[PDB]
Amino acid sequence: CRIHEISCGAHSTQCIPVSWRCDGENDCDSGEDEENCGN
Amino acid sequence: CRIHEISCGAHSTQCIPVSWRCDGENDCDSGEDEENCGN
Amino acid sequence: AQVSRQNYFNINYFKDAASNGASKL
Amino acid sequence: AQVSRQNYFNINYFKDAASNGASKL
Amino acid sequence: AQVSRQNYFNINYFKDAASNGASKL
Amino acid sequence: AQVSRQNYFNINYFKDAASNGASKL
Amino acid sequence: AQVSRQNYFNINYFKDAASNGASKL
Amino acid sequence: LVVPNINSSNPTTSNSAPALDAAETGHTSSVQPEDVIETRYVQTSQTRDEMSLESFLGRSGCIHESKLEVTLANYNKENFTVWAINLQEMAQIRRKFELFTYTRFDSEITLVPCISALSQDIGHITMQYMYVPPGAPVPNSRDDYAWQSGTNASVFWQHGQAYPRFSLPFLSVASAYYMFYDGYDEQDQNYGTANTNNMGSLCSRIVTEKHIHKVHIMTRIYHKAKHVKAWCPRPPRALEYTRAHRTNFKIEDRSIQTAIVTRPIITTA
Amino acid sequence: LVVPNINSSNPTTSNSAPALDAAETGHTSSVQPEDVIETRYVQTSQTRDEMSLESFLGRSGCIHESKLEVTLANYNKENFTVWAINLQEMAQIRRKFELFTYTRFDSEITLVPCISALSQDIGHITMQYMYVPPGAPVPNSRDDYAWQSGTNASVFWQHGQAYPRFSLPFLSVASAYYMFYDGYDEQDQNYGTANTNNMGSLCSRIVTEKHIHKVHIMTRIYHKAKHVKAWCPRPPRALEYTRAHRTNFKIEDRSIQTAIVTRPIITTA
Amino acid sequence: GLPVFITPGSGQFLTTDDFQSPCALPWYHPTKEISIPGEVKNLVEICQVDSLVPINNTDTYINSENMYSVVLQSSINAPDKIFSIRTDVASQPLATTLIGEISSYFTHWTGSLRFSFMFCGTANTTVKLLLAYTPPGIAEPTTRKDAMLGTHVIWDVGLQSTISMVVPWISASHYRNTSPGRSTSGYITCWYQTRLVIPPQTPPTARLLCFVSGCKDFCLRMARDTNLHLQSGAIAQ
Amino acid sequence: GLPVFITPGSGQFLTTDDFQSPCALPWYHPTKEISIPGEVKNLVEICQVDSLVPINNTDTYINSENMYSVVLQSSINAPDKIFSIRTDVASQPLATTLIGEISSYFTHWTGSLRFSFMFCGTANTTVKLLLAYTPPGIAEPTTRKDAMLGTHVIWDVGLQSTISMVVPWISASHYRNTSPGRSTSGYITCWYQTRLVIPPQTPPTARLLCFVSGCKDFCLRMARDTNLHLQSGAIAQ
Amino acid sequence: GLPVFITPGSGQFLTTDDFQSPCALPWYHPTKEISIPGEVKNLVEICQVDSLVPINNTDT
Amino acid sequence: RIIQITRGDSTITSQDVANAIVAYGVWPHYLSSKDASAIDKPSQPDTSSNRFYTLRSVTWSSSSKGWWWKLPDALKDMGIFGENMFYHYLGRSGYTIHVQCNASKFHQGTLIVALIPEHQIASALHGNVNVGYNYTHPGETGREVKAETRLNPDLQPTEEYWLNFDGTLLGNITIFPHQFINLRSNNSATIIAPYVNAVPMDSMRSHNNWSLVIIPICPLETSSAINTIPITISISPMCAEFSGARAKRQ
Ligand SMILES: CCCCCCCCCCCC(=O)O
Ligand SMILES: CCCCCCCCCCCC(=O)O
Ligand SMILES: [Ca+2]
Ligand SMILES: [Ca+2]
Repeated sequence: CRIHEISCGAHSTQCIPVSWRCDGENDCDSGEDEENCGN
Repeated sequence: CRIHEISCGAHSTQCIPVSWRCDGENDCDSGEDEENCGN
Repeated sequence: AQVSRQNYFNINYFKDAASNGASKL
Repeated sequence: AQVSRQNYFNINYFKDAASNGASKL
Repeated sequence: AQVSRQNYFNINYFKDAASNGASKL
Repeated sequence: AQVSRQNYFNINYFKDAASNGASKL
Repeated sequence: AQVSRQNYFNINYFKDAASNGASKL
Repeated sequence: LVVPNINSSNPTTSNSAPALDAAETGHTSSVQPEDVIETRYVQTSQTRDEMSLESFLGRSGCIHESKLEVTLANYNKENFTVWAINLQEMAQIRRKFELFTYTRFDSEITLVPCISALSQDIGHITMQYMYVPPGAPVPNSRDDYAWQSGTNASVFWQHGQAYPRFSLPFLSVASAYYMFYDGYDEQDQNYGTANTNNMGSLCSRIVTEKHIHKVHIMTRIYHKAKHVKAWCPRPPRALEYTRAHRTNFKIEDRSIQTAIVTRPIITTA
Repeated sequence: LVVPNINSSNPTTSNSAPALDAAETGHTSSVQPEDVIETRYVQTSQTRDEMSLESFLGRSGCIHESKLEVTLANYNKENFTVWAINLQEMAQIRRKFELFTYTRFDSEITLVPCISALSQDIGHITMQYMYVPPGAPVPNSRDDYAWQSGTNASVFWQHGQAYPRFSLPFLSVASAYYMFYDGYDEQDQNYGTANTNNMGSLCSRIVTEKHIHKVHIMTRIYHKAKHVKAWCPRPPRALEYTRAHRTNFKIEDRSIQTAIVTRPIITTA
Repeated sequence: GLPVFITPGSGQFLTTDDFQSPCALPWYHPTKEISIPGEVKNLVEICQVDSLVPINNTDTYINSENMYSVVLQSSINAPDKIFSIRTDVASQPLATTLIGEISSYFTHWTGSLRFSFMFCGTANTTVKLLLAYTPPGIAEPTTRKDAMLGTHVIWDVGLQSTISMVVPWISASHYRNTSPGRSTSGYITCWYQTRLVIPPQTPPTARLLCFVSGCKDFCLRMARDTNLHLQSGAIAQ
Repeated sequence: GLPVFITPGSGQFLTTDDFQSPCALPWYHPTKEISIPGEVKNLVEICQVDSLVPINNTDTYINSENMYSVVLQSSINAPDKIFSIRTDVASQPLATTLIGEISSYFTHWTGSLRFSFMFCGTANTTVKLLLAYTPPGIAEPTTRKDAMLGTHVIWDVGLQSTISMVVPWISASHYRNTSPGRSTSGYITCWYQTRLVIPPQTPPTARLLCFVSGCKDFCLRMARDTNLHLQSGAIAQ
Repeated sequence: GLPVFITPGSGQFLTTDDFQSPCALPWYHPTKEISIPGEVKNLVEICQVDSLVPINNTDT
Repeated sequence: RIIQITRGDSTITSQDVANAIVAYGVWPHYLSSKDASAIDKPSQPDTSSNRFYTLRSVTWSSSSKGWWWKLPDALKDMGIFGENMFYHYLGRSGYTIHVQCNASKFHQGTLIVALIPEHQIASALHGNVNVGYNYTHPGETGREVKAETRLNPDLQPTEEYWLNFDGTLLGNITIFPHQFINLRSNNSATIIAPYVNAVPMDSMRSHNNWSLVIIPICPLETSSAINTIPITISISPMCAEFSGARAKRQ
């Protein structure tokens, strides 16, 4: 669950690719994939 | 049987890609592909 | 067999009730 | 039914007015 | 030739016994 | 309509002159 | 035209000798 | 199927009043244009063909969206779905049929697969859909024997194959499907259409053996009704649907909202 | 194919007792509703069409899953499979046919290829399936001459081609297939259906010449029976199947497990 | 193989198509149909039924029966307007009614409408109203005169509580849109011809209901999705 | 090329379809069929056969014949229940029987059932039982009275060992589900009408078997996969 | 399945073709046609009409 | 303008009415030899059941909002019809419903009497909640529109009359068999209904084919001393049939 691409914003469960990283849609269950963005 | 991707958890026979590395399913005959994981 | 509407042919190619097209009125 | 032009067959396979091919004259 | 069930056409397009569809009763 | 050569069927499915297959002799 | 074997239809769609299916006996 | 025409009328001045009646009866006062206005003579063309039941429910709509997420690792232990069959899950449709108390008909089911790619390539995907009737064994692993389907009806779809489709005869053990149902269980429980409309379940499972690409399969389900009949019309629905097989409508901290618009005053619309 | 109707009956009080009989005979006491209860008169519609043999075994099911693993290196020396033909390998199906002693029928075989990708791309795959009758030469290398198939029947499948399928006439050198067989060899050995049901073998082999992608081909095999007849029904199976062409059931350190559920007491079910 | 030719449109999936399709349940035998009273064959059967009109749709009454009736005063001595509404079947407030809702399922309509009124005051209470329909092409009528110059009916309450009147179909084209824009099909104003009147010891007010239905005339066409009902976010199973 | 048009559903593979398909063995000539006694044309032929009911399914007897018979006592002087079972053909313990197992291959059923009983005690042993069927919609009967108020049969053992009785098909709908849920098709309780009785010098107990079969009535539909048999992990070749 | 054979040209889209095609509005009933004076059946009808010629086409 | 109905040993009359309406236009009748499934001789109690049973009057006031009873049930205690109902599993019947309610030339109000097939109410709560058997089987009493909290109340049907208790709008209620009682005109309604349901016969206990509903669409106003009149309901089954006879259930 790495390979430098796919990676959930969570310590466990599965993994979500880089395309949904701070995009506005919530993908990983924890909701951390969208936490502390806005740069 | 390398090319930085495919590689059996065995000294001989064929080779199994990286996708079945400590995944829960046993792919290489030796069973070493699933030996000493849980990090 | 072929008919008139609101001519054309149409036989049911299928061996079963349901497979048929829409009903008439 | 089949006709002459400027022979050949042609029945309308569709149950509706519009689906038909081009008109005649 | 076409029949009634539980009408429709059906001829066997194949030259052999087995190729035919399901039997009747 | 179907004929003999050097039997078989063949109607022109198209509404136009040119679309037809090869001529006869 | 359709026949019996070891019924079914079969006309030759092709304008030539060779194109035909297998012979009879 | 035609509509009558409108006949020319003339200035009556009779002792009989057809306009005047009494709705208390429960009948719809049968008065026609002519009776109330020196009218013309018209040869109406209009046709009610379209308004036939067969033309109404005669259109295919969606009833379910089954999303399946493929998971490399434990392949054979997941990557499969299940579904309680029913129309109750998709407003559009549901609202219509829920326009009559009872209905009878055959169905045309049509599938629509969509493979959302997650790796750079998709490879070769192949799905399977099995219809498991109530009583039949439900699958429990992408590799359960049930998928052998020695008798259940399954349909296979692979990538690049046109949408599959099939027809279904009127199921049920009754004369018609229950759209509503003021009754209970043999154990006085479960008030609702749920009490009956048990058609079994629909399952899928990716067939392609263990592989390399993570992907998402989204198969939508469409349904058209054929050869129809329906009884006892009911008033149409008015509020968003909340749950299957139940009429309930009150929602978590939100007003009861209809579709009736409001106005300032009634002497101006 | 219809079912008789139920006639109205009346309060008998006769000297003859049709209810009373004797099962020792081996006959199924022919008593009907009417004879035992002032009954109504019903015009039954019910039909047994579906319960016909042709409707039963008339459904396609799976009988075999042939997994082939491609191996770059020694290409022409492997990458091919073999298979002892028979229905004995897949419960679902087997259980059914094993419902009669003898059966006769033609078969509709249907294939289902699945290419599990192992490299980033698949390229262009092309399989071949040859039917090798008992006596014919078996292949021994992805490049054996046998695959020329000057007479055997082979069917080719390439990627993106719809599932292949073909029909098969009732084989065997008898009047019907043996579902069971209390007999032996000419060398008093091999007690079992294995003694006869030798239909030959089914082989495949990837055709596409030496290439670049490691991949897995998984071809499942489905079979529907047509034009059927069957004799001497037998009681159905009760325990998991263990081995082909044998009835055996005892399994390695595990109880004899049926399907009969147990209860606490018989005066409450 | 019979030489064939593929066609533009092939293999597509059309929600409204109509084709044959193998069956998944060969030899199944539908349960025999039976005697179910009150059948239905054509939606029009419904539109021909009187449904009540939510005349009083002010933020005030909005979610109670009171929205369905109107109030008449014994203290109004003069040509006063009482209420009015647009005609266009799928308009407000008609849209929520039987006929309405259904019309809302199509695009084009045509026919005459049947408006009925029922007076609910006391048995000794009497009045004389004036239901009027003013043909589109102008503006809502402000005075009685201005109103009655069109199609109308002087209804006198007496014994029979009801009275139905009709809104002739009077359009330019043969059909009209279910969902109008800025366009209209006229309005139905209602006025005091005389005055509500009562004896001594009686409620000075009376209720007035209103129903609507289509005539032998009426008819729809062009199947489309209703707008009077939505689904925002999934439904629980 | 004859202009054609592709259809929604094309190229799919349906396990239940029914189409023609070229043959791989052209000119093959099936071996001539012959005279095989006892043929079969329709599954119903079977359901019409009496199979034994595993009445006694207690963890005790569970894997021996003794599960197939019941025991009657010469020491019970009173209206005592003996045994009972649900009716629903595919229920317990019926499911394991001929008819049962097969019913388990479909989804819907309908018809009357034929229950037969055979007494096995001594030739001088005599009794009088009471087989009874209590229509669903209630609960298993606890007393004899409560039971016999339904369809029943006072069977007296004498010479003919057997006695068949019937469970009329008495449902709301025309068909019922093979696999029930919490629902039922009634129960068959069985009681002591009189009392088992014997002379001096005889076994104080007697066996009672039970068979079941369908009537001319009976019938199934909706092909589905049996649930009374599985396959966990491959089979050896 | 009736044995068929695909044809060179199949599945193409020709702007001038002429084929049948399912309808998206089953059971629709066109508005009845009526008496519209001055109809047209063939373009030639027009060419037979005198139109004025821009003889004097100088930049002026 | 008058009327006289007879059933069993009972007879209703009404000096002033709106000529009775027949449910979906199909007079009641017994079960066709061609439809039935029940394969046993049905019992037809006749005059001892197909009679007129009168309920328990409820009171209408300047503030009542509605009421409703479900059918069968409501009758579950009314003699033989009642008994039979429980002694058997299956039952079938159609009835005649006469709703009476006199007043005076010096009142005003209007009730909507509607008979509804398969009336599935909705509980008045959010989330997975259903309705409790006990609450949809009141009995000859009925269920009134009371606004003031209940018990183990999450199994309670809503109290939103104006939505017909189900997500539809009163005002389209007319789509069902119904009459109107408008004090200034009539003084009684009458509905005759056949057996409607998708099967020959059903269980009298576990299901109510119908459901009577009464809603004051028009405030009961008056200046007289009596400002509260009662509303009574009388019902009579027709062509009663029972099957699968066994013990009486509780
Ligand atoms: C295999 C595809 C499943 C489609 C099943 C259609 C059945 C509709 C029956 C209506 C039951 C209900 O009220 O929800
Ligand atoms: C080429 C495809 C092979 C399919 C062969 C079907 C033959 C079935 C004969 C039954 C023998 C047995 O008892 O297992
Ligand atoms: Ca995201
Ligand atoms: Ca592994």
